[PDB]
Amino acid sequence: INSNKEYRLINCNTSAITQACPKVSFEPIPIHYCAPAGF
Amino acid sequence: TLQCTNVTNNITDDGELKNCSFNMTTELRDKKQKVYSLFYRLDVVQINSNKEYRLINCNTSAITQACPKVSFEPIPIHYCAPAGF
Amino acid sequence: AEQLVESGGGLVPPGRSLRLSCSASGFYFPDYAMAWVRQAPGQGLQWVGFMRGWAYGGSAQFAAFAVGKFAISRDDGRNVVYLDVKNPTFEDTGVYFCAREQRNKDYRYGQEGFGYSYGMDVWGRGTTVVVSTASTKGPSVFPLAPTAALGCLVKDYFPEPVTVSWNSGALTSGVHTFPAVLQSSGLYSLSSVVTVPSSSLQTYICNVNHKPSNTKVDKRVEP
Amino acid sequence: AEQLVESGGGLVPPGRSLRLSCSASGFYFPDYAMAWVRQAPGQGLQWVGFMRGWAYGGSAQFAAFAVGKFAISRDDGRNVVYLDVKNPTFEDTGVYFCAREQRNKDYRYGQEGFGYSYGMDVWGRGTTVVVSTASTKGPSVFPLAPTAALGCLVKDYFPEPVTVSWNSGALTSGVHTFPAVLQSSGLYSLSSVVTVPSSSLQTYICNVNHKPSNTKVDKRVEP
Amino acid sequence: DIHMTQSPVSLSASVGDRVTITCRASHFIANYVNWYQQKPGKAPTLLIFESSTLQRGVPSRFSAYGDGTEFTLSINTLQPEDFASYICQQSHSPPVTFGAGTRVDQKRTVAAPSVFIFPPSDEQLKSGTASVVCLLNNFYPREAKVQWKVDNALQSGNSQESVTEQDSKDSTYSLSSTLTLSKADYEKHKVYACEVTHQGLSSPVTKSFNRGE
Amino acid sequence: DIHMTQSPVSLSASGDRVTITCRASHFIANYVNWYQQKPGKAPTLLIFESSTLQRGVPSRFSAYGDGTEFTLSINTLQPEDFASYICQQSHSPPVTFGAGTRVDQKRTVAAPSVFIFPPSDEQLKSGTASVVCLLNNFYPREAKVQWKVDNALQSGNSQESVTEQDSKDSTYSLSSTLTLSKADYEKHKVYACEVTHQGLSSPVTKSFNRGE
Ligand SMILES: *[C@@H]1O[C@H](CO)[C@@H](O[C@@H]2O[C@H](CO)[C@@H](O[C@@H]3O[C@H](CO[C@H]4O[C@H](CO)[C@@H](O)[C@H](O)[C@@H]4O)[C@@H](O)[C@H](O[C@H]4O[C@H](CO)[C@@H](O)[C@H](O)[C@@H]4O)[C@@H]3O)[C@H](O)[C@H]2NC(C)=O)[C@H](O)[C@H]1NC(C)=O
Ligand SMILES: *[C@@H]1O[C@H](CO)[C@@H](O[C@@H]2O[C@H](CO)[C@@H](O[C@@H]3O[C@H](CO[C@H]4O[C@H](CO)[C@@H](O)[C@H](O)[C@@H]4O)[C@@H](O)[C@H](O[C@H]4O[C@H](CO)[C@@H](O)[C@H](O)[C@@H]4O)[C@@H]3O)[C@H](O)[C@H]2NC(C)=O)[C@H](O)[C@H]1NC(C)=O
Ligand SMILES: *[C@@H]1O[C@H](CO)[C@@H](O[C@@H]2O[C@H](CO)[C@@H](O[C@@H]3O[C@H](CO[C@H]4O[C@H](CO)[C@@H](O)[C@H](O)[C@@H]4O)[C@@H](O)[C@H](O[C@H]4O[C@H](CO)[C@@H](O)[C@H](O)[C@@H]4O)[C@@H]3O)[C@H](O)[C@H]2NC(C)=O)[C@H](O)[C@H]1NC(C)=O
Ligand SMILES: *[C@@H]1O[C@H](CO)[C@@H](O[C@@H]2O[C@H](CO)[C@@H](O[C@@H]3O[C@H](CO[C@H]4O[C@H](CO)[C@@H](O)[C@H](O)[C@@H]4O)[C@@H](O)[C@H](O[C@H]4O[C@H](CO)[C@@H](O)[C@H](O)[C@@H]4O)[C@@H]3O)[C@H](O)[C@H]2NC(C)=O)[C@H](O)[C@H]1NC(C)=O
Ligand SMILES: *[C@@H]1O[C@H](CO)[C@@H](O[C@@H]2O[C@H](CO)[C@@H](O)[C@H](O)[C@H]2NC(C)=O)[C@H](O)[C@H]1NC(C)=O
Ligand SMILES: *[C@@H]1O[C@H](CO)[C@@H](O[C@@H]2O[C@H](CO)[C@@H](O)[C@H](O)[C@H]2NC(C)=O)[C@H](O)[C@H]1NC(C)=O
Ligand SMILES: *[C@@H]1O[C@H](CO)[C@@H](O)[C@H](O)[C@H]1NC(C)=O
Repeated sequence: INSNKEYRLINCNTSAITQACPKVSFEPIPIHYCAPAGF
Repeated sequence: TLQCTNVTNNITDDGELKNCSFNMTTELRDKKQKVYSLFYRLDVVQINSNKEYRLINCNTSAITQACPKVSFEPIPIHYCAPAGF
Repeated sequence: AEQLVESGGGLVPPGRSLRLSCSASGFYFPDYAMAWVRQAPGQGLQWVGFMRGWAYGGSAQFAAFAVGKFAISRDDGRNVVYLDVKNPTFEDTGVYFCAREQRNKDYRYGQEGFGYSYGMDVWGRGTTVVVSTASTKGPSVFPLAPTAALGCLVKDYFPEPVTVSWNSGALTSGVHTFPAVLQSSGLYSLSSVVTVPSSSLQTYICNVNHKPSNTKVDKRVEP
Repeated sequence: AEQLVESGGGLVPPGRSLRLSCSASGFYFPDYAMAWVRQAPGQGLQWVGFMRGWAYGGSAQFAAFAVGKFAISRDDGRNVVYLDVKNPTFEDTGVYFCAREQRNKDYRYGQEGFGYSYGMDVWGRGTTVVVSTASTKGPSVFPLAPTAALGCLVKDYFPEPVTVSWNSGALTSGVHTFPAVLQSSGLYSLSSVVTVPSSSLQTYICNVNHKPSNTKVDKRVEP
Repeated sequence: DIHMTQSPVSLSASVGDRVTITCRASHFIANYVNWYQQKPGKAPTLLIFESSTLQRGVPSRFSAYGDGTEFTLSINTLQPEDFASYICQQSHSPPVTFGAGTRVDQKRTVAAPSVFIFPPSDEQLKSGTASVVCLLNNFYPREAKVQWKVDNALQSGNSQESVTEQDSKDSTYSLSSTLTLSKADYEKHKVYACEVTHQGLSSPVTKSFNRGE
Repeated sequence: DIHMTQSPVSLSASGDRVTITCRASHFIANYVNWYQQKPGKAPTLLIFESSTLQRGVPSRFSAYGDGTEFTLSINTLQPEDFASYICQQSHSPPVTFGAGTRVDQKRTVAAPSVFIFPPSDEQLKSGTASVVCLLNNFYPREAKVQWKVDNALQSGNSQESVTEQDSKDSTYSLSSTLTLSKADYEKHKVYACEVTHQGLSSPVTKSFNRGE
């Protein structure tokens, strides 16, 4: 953002920020996709 | 708290329009920003040098503004019964 | 363009309170805070008081002598600042400057500190108030009896100016028209001399003209 | 009512540590912070240290000389403040004031700033400590050999006071009983004179009485 | 340290005058000064807390103000009990620093001192102490100087001085500078002079005596 | 109060380099606005905030400082720069100004054309005995005027008017006018104006008498 240079974060004028809670995974899981019956 | 003055353009309201300057912060939590705005007398109230007033809800209840994407139109909606009735 | 017009009076009797007027032009006037700096004649600048902009409160402080003796009041509806001199004293005879405050390149004052750091860019003409019971009058022009020189004391007029011309401007060689000094009465005493060589002491008529009172005294100089 | 009682000793030998006591009355005492101001005799006030109220932490700071040399301790169970003078020096001979702190009209101190701005309303009587190895004694009253005058030097007593009466109060014309000055020993040397006209130099017996040691010296004055 | 130099040092006026006391600083203390009153031999008394505001219980004849550094107390008007010592004291920063004070007497006639000198008695010689007493009485103003001589040696430090307060019957002072000496230099010296300079005196008055005389 | 003692009081140079030092009584780290008032005119800010050039002021000026004792410098002089230059703090209310520096041109030390004048006798008929003491064409500024009325050193009863810096020789001209009355015009005789100047070797005592 415009002594030594000082920069913040690019979202700090656009959007809020969250970090991931570290307990969850990030794996794409092999999931079968099934139809409701009658279809 | 607010720093407000009576407007000066015409006489049809002469009052009621308060050029309210104020301190505020901004995006950069570390930053400030005191601006001025014009408010109708019904949205504010004074508090007891120049007079200073905040907002009537600021000792009673929180305040939200409407997100500007929605409409405000009363819609012609038919009201239907669950069947068996 | 962005100009400041000081007015409010000349000769005032002491005790009789005074109204001034710092008439502005050229810019959006409640952007800027206002201040008053007086100056006694032949003296340094003597700051009186300021007044903040309304966004800074509209607050008006003063100097130490100006506590109680003075009162600032601005009017954004006219873009003018009135100064109230209640109980004027002969100490308060001086030229009264009035100036605005300057925002930065980002068009702002200082956040921390006092707030006002960028000086007073536009200075007004300054109004001159004499706190005395004198009157508007023509001068008592008297010549000066004497390479010698000679002169005419353009004494006891109000107001400024006179215009002295030696033999109606036919004599110019050595004219040192000194600035007018006031008196305890408050009347202008102007000195105007000319180095006339002592072998020639023509008839030198100082042809003064006090056009504020239309007083054109044509005083011949004689030893 | 709201009164402060300073005590803790008179003559103390140097090095032998000292306990003081600022006994309070009249008000709810841990509302107010406490402080100590000493004063050498014939000198200005010499602030020693304060101690905050417990709601402000109960924190106690000091002056620069009082760093290490002194120790404040209050007791709200008795409404008293003890001051600890460890290793007293002869420099520390003086009258010891103790005062409270004053809340505002809203019954509060200052929020920002230091916090304490409303002064010390009630001042105690002040205790007087002499840091010396002297003793409680009757005075060595000696008269003064001479309109002249004469006198009696009420020298070397402890403690205050004596009461000098010239011919048991039968002589009063011109009595200037000077205040008692201490010594390097710490003993009171009081001067008491009377302007006796030199034509009359009766037998003038200064009838002093040091009632703390019951020492009533009746010294006749002779040239 | 932030030091208070309180002006003036002494002051003289009369019953129903206007008194003004200016106390400055070394730094910016914008309004943090408590204005005190200590009558002699008594406790202090706050008069103007926070450099501008009247203490409740203090009468309205007092008025203090300032600028940020150089503060000023004013009194309109004087009362005959107001002849006390008035001390400015900052409340801006620890440590607490006090002012110079102003011991105020009454403006009156400049009175000359009743200057006297005294030999010690010979039983006080038998005590050994040669207390050479230099009496002054009924002088106005405060401006007095006492100079000692022992065989024309300008003595200093060997004297203990005691001065009366402001008088009631004529508002003057009386003084007793007592030259504390011993007997060996009482008899080892002769010329025992007390030179007294005062404003009511036209000259330094040098009262004198000798060994036993 | 925080006082500005601006140094020097006057200055004399000719395309020279000028340097003006203005100190303080406290720590004002960069809060001084540097001013210019030409005589009979308005002020003009030159260096705001003790180091930064005002837009519209030429680059020949340069101010700086330390925290207490600030210093303006000029490289180089221009013939219109002979003005009064005032330092002024922006650190604390109240506003305090500097001493100023009335700058003339360094030149030959010129002696004054010293003259004394009796008032005219119709000005005696006005009663006012305006004893006029003329000086003309002197350099430098260092001039002293001493009055004598029957060898009584008069003070306060005189009104003095001095010309500005000259164009044709950059000297000054002076008129100290001893304002008196007629009763002491005729009640006294010896009417002397003693004038001391640097271009003068001596205090020049021009004199006249009652009517003479
Ligand atoms: C509530 O109070 C606020 C707080 O001030 C007012 O906001 C001001 O609104 C006025 C409306 O006139 C604004 O004034 C205008 O500013 C324009 C912007 O120019 C500025 O910046 C340029 C460079 O970008 C500079 O050169 C210039 O000097 C200014 O600093 C100006 O261009 C306008 O001036 C022009 O027209 C005027 C006459 O109208 C002429 O005198 C000028 O010479 C020039 O030709 C004008 O000055 C002002 O900037 C606003 N200030 C702020 C802080 O926002 C609100 O309007 C007020 N509301 C009400 C109802 O009173
Ligand atoms: C948004 O926030 C900004 C920044 O905080 C505000 O700007 C301040 O506005 C206030 C208005 O009160 C100004 O306050 C005045 O301060 C003066 C003293 O200044 C000294 O101390 C400050 C703080 O240490 C220093 O910055 C400064 O350099 C000086 O050393 C006081 O003297 C004033 O009080 C005077 O008037 C009152 C009555 O009106 C009297 O009772 C007092 O005795 C005294 O005479 C006053 O308190 C302040 O200077 C401004 N600037 C700052 C802090 O930098 C905006 O106003 C605010 N905007 C909003 C709320 O809309
Ligand atoms: C937990 O901590 C809190 C905070 O300190 C304590 O609350 C304080 O409790 C004390 C108890 O004594 C209170 O002191 C009392 O104040 C009463 C209110 O009067 C004040 O205000 C009036 C004006 O409104 C003034 O005129 C007056 O001077 C006081 O400033 C007084 O009325 C009480 O005094 C009466 O009794 C005392 C002796 O009991 C007599 O000497 C008096 O003459 C009078 O008859 C008393 O001074 C104090 O105000 C409380 N402060 C707050 C903020 O609440 C809690 O008590 C404490 N709890 C425990 C268990 O320690
Ligand atoms: C409720 O909140 C208030 C604040 O909102 C608290 O009050 C503060 O308490 C602190 C305790 O640390 C005080 O801090 C002290 O500041 C001194 C510096 O002095 C300058 O600034 C203060 C604050 O403006 C002025 O009042 C003062 O006159 C000066 O201008 C330091 O010097 C002190 O430190 C000293 O001791 C420490 C050790 O304890 C040493 O290390 C230091 O070297 C030094 O000797 C101290 O830090 C502060 O003054 C108070 N007021 C404020 C900020 O307004 C209340 O205590 C709090 N109450 C609660 C929590 O119950
Ligand atoms: C607000 O965020 C926007 C988006 O990052 C920044 O705007 C521009 O971003 C593009 C892409 O990086 C740059 O090329 C431009 O140079 C940015 N504009 C500027 C003026 O730098 C914008 O900078 C952000 N503004 C603030 C104040 O945070
Ligand atoms: C808090 O809000 C209440 C409710 O608006 C205010 O209390 C009263 O409000 C009515 C209607 O506006 C007024 O007529 C009364 O005068 C108010 N009472 C008081 C004591 O003001 C109340 O004022 C608000 N509190 C503050 C601090 O503004
Ligand atoms: C304008 O503000 C003033 C401030 O005193 C207030 O009295 C007044 O009612 C306001 N004007 C109008 C027309 O409401």
